[PDB]
Amino acid sequence: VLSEGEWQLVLHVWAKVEADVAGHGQDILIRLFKSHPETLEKFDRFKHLKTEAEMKASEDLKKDGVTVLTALGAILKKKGHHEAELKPLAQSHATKHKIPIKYLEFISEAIIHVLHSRHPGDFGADAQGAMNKALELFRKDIAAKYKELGYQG
Ligand code: HEM
Repeated sequence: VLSEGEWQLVLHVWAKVEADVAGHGQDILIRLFKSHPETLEKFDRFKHLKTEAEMKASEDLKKDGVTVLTALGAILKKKGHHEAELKPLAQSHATKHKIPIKYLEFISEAIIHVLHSRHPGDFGADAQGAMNKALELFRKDIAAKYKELGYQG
């Protein structure tokens, strides 16, 4: 459970993300693939791309970054009350995409990196800690749902 003030810090920086969801999503996915190249293997559509410029030119990558951030933003706006939003996400990510929790850690690291790089004045230590807690809660709850579906990832 985050405090109300922590949730407000999370949602304050998230509004900045919403000014350019697609550019933030591109930077986050590219950071994820640069830091953890194995994750790129999960995206059949563009797993063959080799340079940063190719990744920035990929319409599929840009669309997927929007998909991820749109879903995550809706989750964050629930302020922890996100069982109904997590249910379909756990279903697909446990049974079809097979995304282990460690990969959700990797993408959390990429999110924090991009938010700090782009919005340092709105992402100091207390806001970073709030976002860390919110992403940890997301990962904890989706791991529990993973197990309910038989996936130990
Ligand atoms: C904040 C974490 C994430 C969120 C909110 C998120 C959300 C979504 C959503 C809403 C979709 C489309 C609907 C669905 O299939 O459920 C999707 C698809 C997908 N996600 Fe995730 N995702 C996250 C993390 C990841 C990570 C870390 C990976 C891989 C390392 C991944 C791999 C995929 C793949 C492969 C698809 C299907 C792409 C396609 O076939 O078009 N996701 N994600």
